[PDB]
Amino acid sequence: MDYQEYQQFLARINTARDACVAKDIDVDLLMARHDYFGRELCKSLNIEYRNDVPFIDIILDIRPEVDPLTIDAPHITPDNYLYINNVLYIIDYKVSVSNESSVITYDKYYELTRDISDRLSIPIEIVIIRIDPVSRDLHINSDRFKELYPTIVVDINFNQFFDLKQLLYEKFGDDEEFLLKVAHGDFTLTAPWCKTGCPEFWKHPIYKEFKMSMPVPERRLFEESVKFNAYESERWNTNLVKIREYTKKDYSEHISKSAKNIFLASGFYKQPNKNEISEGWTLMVERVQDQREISKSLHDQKPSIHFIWGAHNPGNSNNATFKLILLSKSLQSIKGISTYTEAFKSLGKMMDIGDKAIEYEEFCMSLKSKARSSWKQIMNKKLEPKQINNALVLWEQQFMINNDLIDKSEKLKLFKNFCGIGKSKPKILDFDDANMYLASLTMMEQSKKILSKSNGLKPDNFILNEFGSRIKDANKETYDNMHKIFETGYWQCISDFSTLMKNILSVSQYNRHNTFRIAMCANNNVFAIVFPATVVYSIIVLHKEEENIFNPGCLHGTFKCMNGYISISRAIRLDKERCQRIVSSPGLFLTTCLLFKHDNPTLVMSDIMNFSIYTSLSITKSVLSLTEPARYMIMNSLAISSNVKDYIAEKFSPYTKTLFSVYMTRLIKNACFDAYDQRQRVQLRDIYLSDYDITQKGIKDNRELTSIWFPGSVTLKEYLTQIYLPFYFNAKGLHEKHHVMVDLAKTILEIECEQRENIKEIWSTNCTKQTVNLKILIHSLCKNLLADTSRHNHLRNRIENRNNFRRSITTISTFTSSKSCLKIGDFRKEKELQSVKQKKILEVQSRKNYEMLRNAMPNYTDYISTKVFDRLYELLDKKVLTDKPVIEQIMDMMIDHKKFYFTFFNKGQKTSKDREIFVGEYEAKMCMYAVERIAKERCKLNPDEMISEPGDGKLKVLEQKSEQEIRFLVETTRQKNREIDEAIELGKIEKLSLGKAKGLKMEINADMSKWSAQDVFYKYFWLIALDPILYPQEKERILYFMCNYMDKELILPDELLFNLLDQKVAYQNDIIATMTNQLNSNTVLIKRNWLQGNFNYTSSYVHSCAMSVYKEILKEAITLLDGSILVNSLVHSDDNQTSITIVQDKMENDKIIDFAMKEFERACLTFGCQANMKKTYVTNCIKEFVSLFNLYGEPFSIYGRFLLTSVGDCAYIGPYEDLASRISSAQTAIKHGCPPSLAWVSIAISHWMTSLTYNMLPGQSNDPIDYFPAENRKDIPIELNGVLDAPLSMISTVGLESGNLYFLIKLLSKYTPVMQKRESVVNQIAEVKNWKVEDLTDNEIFRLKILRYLVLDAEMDPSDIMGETSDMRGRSILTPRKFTTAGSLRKLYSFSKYQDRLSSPGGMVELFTYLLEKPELLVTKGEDMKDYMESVIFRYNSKRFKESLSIQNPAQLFIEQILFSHKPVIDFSGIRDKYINLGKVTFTEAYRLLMRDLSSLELTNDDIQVIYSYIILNDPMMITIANTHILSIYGSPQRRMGMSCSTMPEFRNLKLIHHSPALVLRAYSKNNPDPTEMARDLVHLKEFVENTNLEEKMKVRIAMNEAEKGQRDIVFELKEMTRFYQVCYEYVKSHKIKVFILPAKSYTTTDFCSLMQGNLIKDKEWYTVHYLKQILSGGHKAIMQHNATSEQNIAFECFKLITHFADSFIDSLSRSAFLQLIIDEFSYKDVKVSKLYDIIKNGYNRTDFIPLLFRTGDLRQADLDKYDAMKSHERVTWNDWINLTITGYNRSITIIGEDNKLTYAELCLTRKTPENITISGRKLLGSRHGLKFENMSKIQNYYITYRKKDRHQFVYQIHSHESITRRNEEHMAIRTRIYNEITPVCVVN
Amino acid sequence: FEGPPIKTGLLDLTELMKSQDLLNLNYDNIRNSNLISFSKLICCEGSDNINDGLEFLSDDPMNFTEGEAIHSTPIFNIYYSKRGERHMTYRNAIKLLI
RNA sequence: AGUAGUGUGC
RNA sequence: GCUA
RNA sequence: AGUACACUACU
RNA sequence: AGUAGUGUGC
RNA sequence: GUACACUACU
Ligand SMILES: [Mg+2]
Ligand SMILES: [Zn+2]
Repeated sequence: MDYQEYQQFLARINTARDACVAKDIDVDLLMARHDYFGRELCKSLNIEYRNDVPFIDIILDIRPEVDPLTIDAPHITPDNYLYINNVLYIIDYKVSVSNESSVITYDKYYELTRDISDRLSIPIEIVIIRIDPVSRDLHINSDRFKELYPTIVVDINFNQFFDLKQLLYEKFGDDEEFLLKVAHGDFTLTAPWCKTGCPEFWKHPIYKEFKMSMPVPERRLFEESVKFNAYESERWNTNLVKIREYTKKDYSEHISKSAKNIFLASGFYKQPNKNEISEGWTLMVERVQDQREISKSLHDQKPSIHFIWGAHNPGNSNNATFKLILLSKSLQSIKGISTYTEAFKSLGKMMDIGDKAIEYEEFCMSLKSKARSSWKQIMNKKLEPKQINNALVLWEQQFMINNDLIDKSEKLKLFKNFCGIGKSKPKILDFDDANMYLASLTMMEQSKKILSKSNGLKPDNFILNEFGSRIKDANKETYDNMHKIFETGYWQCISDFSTLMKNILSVSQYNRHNTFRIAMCANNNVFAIVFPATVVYSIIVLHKEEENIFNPGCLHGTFKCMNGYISISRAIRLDKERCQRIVSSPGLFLTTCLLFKHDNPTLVMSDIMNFSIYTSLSITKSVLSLTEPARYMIMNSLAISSNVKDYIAEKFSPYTKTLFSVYMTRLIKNACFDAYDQRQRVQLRDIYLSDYDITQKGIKDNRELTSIWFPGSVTLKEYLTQIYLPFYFNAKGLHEKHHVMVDLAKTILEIECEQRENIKEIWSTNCTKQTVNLKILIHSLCKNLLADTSRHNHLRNRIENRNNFRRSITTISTFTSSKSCLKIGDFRKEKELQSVKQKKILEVQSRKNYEMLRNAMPNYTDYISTKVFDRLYELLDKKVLTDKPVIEQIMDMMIDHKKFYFTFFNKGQKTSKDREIFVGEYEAKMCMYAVERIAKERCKLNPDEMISEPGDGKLKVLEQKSEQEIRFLVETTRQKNREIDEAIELGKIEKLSLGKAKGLKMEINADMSKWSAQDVFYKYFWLIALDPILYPQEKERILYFMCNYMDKELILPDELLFNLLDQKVAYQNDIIATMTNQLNSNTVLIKRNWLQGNFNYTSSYVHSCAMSVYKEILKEAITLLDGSILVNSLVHSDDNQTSITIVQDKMENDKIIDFAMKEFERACLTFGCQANMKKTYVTNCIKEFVSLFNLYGEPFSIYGRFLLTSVGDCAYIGPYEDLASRISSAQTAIKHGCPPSLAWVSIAISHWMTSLTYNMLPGQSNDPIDYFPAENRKDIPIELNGVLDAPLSMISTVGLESGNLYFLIKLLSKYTPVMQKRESVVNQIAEVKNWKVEDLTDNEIFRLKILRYLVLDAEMDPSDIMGETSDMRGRSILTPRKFTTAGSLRKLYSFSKYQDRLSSPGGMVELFTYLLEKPELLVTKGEDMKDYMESVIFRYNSKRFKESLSIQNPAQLFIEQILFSHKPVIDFSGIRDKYINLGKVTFTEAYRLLMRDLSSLELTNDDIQVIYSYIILNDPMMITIANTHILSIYGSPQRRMGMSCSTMPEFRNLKLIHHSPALVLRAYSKNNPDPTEMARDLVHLKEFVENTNLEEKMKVRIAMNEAEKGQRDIVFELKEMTRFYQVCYEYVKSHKIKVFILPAKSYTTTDFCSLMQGNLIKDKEWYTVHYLKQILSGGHKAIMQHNATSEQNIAFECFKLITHFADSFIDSLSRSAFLQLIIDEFSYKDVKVSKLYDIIKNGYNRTDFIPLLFRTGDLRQADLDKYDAMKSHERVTWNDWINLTITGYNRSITIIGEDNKLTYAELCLTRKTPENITISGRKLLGSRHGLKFENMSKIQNYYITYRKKDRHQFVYQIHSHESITRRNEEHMAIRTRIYNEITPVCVVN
Repeated sequence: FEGPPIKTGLLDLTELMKSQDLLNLNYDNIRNSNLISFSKLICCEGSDNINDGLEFLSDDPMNFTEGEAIHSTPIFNIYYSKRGERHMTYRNAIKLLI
């Protein structure tokens, strides 16, 4: 914003001392923002930027022969005008955020121009162009003005104004007068939410306890503060001010004592060192030995990996039948007599087919042909085992257990003692034993010995062959490392284990109780017997030489057989969801290895693979106990101040059952010591400042730190990666409900039993445990409530309208969800029915209790679990709730509901300790919704609270804080040490430098101990009662709710108490039977502990108050030392990040660190919080907020978790949707600073896992490359199971449309004419008419016919204007149809009403016709209870919702999508219906029938013009992405020295609809706007519906299904109405938070696209990407763009570069000849520079190029006069010793007088308005002014004044006499500000 | 810029436009620059001194940088630009390079 | 045998 | 759990 | 009374 | 389960 | 709007 003028506003802000002049600065800032937008918009329109031209000038410019004696136009002035086509366009610019100003100025201009409209016989269009400054959105009022300008190219940034607004506000924050100045209106409240209070509250026993806890005057203050009505009193703050001035004495004395503690502190804080880590380790090993059963024997180990492995034998056939024969003949031939060897010979004999291979393959192929013929399963035909030689073969690789071939003793021994069918402390291995660790080390060395050898295979697989070009040109080293992984035996081992476990899961689905099955892999030696969730298996390895087997502690015994050896592992039993993670393990292995190895030559790949083969295949708790405490141990050992001794001695509990657990425990132990030793090896990168932004910040990339998990050196970002990445190795849901439910119940009841006995008092003064300092709490709440509700006056309006208090309950998406909720009632019959049915199922299953829990327990509170929407349906149907405004119903349930119940269940997270989760009843949800939204919208106002920041923008808030702290530290050390460092310029200077001011930067990364359990809930009473935006009756009801909420009961779950009454032994100290009185009741009264996450915002607000008190203590403590301080404190729910920056001189830094940490502990304890000193660490550099780092201003995040979720679960719908969600896993990684090559590795692994699920890997039976004209899967579209080929920046930006988009861009780059190739995408799509189609490749013809007939419609046309976009198009084609049953659904109330409606006599058609006559509630919510109830009933007709209600696991979905791959599951008729005008069909014959049909269709130029018009020319984002890919120019490579965070701007800059989409569709279901005008929005929607003919296509579809059916169908009509209103809903769509980590900051849109292309091309560096031409369009989302942009931008860049090159590098004496020789003779960006000079001369901003227009002879007076108006400065004269002449632009004063008395003063202006007079008086009286006007005069009318300001300061501006009196009255308010008159002097003519 | 050559004594200023190591605005990054990067510019056809050929360059002082330490506990340096002495021109940087 | 556990479960 |  | 199916590979 | 998001499918 | 997945704080 013209940096000189930026600096003059900035120096105008720093000099501000008055609260009266910052109002002038705010007005100047807003008008500077306004005319900046005016200049930029008139620039992008190529219209002349006029200012302050009245109507008379417009009339004489349009009609230059009439005089103003004819007419008096009104004296209102537009921003600009424009006259074209005999139409006047009155234009007015707005930089508002809402349209509220625009509608009133539209009414004003339109009303005052209708008189002059029909007098001059010209129409007067009123145009208003409003831009939103937070998200740049144009809203042009005139739909005729947009016909003049189809493309509008504004790309400007209003953040250089937001910075000044926020820094000016935080400078003058605590002042109240200036807050009254920047008030919008007045402090206004709404109507009351309830008409009466709750007198039962004052007699409540919790209130009696609360009141008798406090002393008497605080009782009286609370008593009168609940009853304070802010609307009745004169000022609203007269309660808060009263209680603040009461408690100010105790508050100030506490802050001063805590500030005087700076001198009592010694510099001995809790440092880490090797001694304290060793002592913590000793206390840890004693605690662990007393808790666990420590074992010393090596054969008590558990399997580290549940798999043994041997290499492949090339000398044998890899045929399935031959491997079956080899396995049987090698099991029969076991030499020796072991324990189980006879059972092994018997199982080798049971699978002996002898040599009848042909009969076996014939029988099994006949069975598989019978199975694959149906879509369902084959029913009512039993399978008979066929007698094949010596095997009762039941199916392929399924053999009966023959009782004639095994002995009953051996069969019993095998199934009892080996398989475990039918078969007091936890036993772990000694991790501190020497022999145990030595055996662990030999296990790791032996595995490294076997698995590091080469395979002897080709490294060709899916990942390498299909993505190695992308991975390789992103980084050659990533390609080499991935190749080296694929060559070794690690990759073959984990590939064989994934393939073998996939076969085990595919095999054990249809296994029977008397059959065993055989699973094979691609290795012809490794087999697996699946014995009769809980898959039981045993791995069998045939190996030639003994001791040549990979044995990770799983082998049962190696045996001698014929032709070598045979090894059999022990029997492993795993869950389906653990085998699920085993299948996806090559992705985890490859990701982990390439991520650890990345850009580090000091590491050995075999070490990384040796560690990662065990971490990627660990599915037990033994590594979960190590990966999460490793963060706290290594970071607390690394930090400046920590209690790592306390964390090890109290919290680190290693659970080492395996040898890799012991190895990794020794790695953690060594890394703690090494992490202490190396904290001095953290250095800072040299910071480049610019006075505007920080480039090249952060931490230096030196490899001096020692690596953790494997030997080598490492750098700090990679070191933090090695610390924080292994926690994401843990699986989720490894917990068993039977143990974590008792663990959660135990920890809750132990805390409550502690608090019932030991925690008696509530308030304290000396920071005791779980007590609150009362006076400090009250005063801090008064201060923060005053500040927060004095910022914004309409806060109650914001609470009501952002949270829908005045609207119905059926419109709030947390009251209508499908999450679980509790309900209390007499539910006995249903539980008895489900109990007897589940026992009947159990006894029927075993042929081939709730009542014992109820009768034993007298005080049983009965309950049942229900979804939320069903409970809302029930409460609306039983008339408990109404469709009244919701907040009145909430205020009534705050009285009508007394007993609160809560049950709990496990989270099932990857943490070693699982976390509790509380399910409460629906009324509790209502009440806590009210309380929590009231707290939320005040936490939105406070800048220190960070839940209110929407997701992941906290990573940018961290960067803003760190940058302002670096700038503070630099400026403060340069200011304080200024004179010393000037006196520097040798024994005399050192001791001079020892006395200077030294800096200190301190960062507290704090967590809080038991944030919700050990929290004083009584402070929230003072939060509610002091709140001035509430009424007394509302406060009374909310407090009565919280009094009842402290009497809440905790229902223990029924399964928990099933497993406690079947316990059969009295537990030793049963806290559960203690708290429940020997299990006679399931409820426990919980009082203090407020569950979890029920009060996030309230607790966050009180925590922010605590940090404000801490901030004030530190400010007073440092101002005791005469030094500067800046304290920032980001406050989430309990995660805290306090950053303290101090520049002082007096004491050492250690004393300050000790003081600051002592005072942090104390300030947390004064508010009932407690800092988790075990997990709170202090650093210099590293910030760590909620899993977000900030290293030294450079943002940092572990992108490895987003990479490692690229094999995660999905919906398992089809091969496309799975791939879609897995690519979304990689895009988020790219957002968090992932390098491009690892992003392509993640995308490759995503395609690999997706093709693994559907047997589409290259060679497998659903592989589509042999069915389509394509040479690889990159040449098959994504919808037809091809792989994603697009640039990585394109994938990150648009996402999954980038396949189609990049294919169309390649066709443009291949077939456009040569003269149109370096042009825009619109100018090239216009050249599709010159394409010939006979030379298109068969691949290209195929992929266009995909886009023409299966993506678009057949009735579309190349001359349409408003077709659909990619967003209004479902993308799937080949989705498998699964035949499933719905579920049970007996527990639901609305489902029973649904089943009563199906059996109703002709009742369902009333539901359908009510849905159809009111169609808008098929895409949105209903406004009343009737619409909601009919929508809830109708949502059971969809199957997918009903299968969503019944719970399912992704493992069974995975196995079903594997096994149902050769079934006919593709309904091909639904695909055939797509184009031109049987049963189900497999994948391969779907491919065949589709390619058969597409050969019959035709493709012409008109069809390709349809394809380009409907994929690209609709959407402005697709236009600008295609233009970025075509027109890009890459630049200079450089490293990523300083990274920064930047949000993604929206590429659709222009909006048409200004109401919410639900409101527009509700107003389109009628023809009535129901609200402001809406005449434009409905006609835009009607133009869209008519011009793409959605209504006629829908009528054609319902008519043709009427002709096909014959009877009047309604369900198909509602599917058509649903699709219709979906397309309309995505058309209107009136954003997101996508912050990226980019090498520089992107302010505009084109800068964001430059940084996205420049970042995502190489791993090692980033490029500077500028563009050939304008890469943007003119909005209009579903509308064609056939107009390109004029190339004015190219002219601007050209002559800016030429002038600055010519005066920077060329000699000065010859620069004009250089300019002439450039202009006449060169060209910039393929355009002749003489033409760009003609563009500049013919433009309307020649004033930008005044030095260029001189020295060439094209410059005249109109340019200088135009230019002068823009940058206006001040001109003084006459410093003779009596008349001054202060001239400005149309502004001049003349002042006549002596030293004493002034005679008269003449101002001269262009217009005479009382705004402009004071503006001109302010600006003209701010320069060099002789004197200080030192006299007075009695005064009656404008005069010049002055106020006094302390230490020789005054302000000089013209006031009215009336305004002199008014401002003297207002500054004569009874206050603290010492009063200064504006004593007025000489008259102003 | 795609423009015919611009010979000035012994330099092609078109090659100066197309240069990438010599268009920096720092005095130190041109003074400490390479001869390979300067050999792009040379096109003489018969001069007799480098000082007579380098007359077609700037004589204005460049905006170089000067980094100072910050004297903090996480110690670092803060670099910034700054107009140099009358001698810190562009011709002097090219002559020192040569 | 395996999984889980200083709560007996599968 | 589903089918005759 | 039944309760139906994947890999089959350069190894 | 509450929260704060982001992305996929209808 | 519904369903699913992921991260984060509880
Ligand atoms: Mg933290
Ligand atoms: Zn020469």
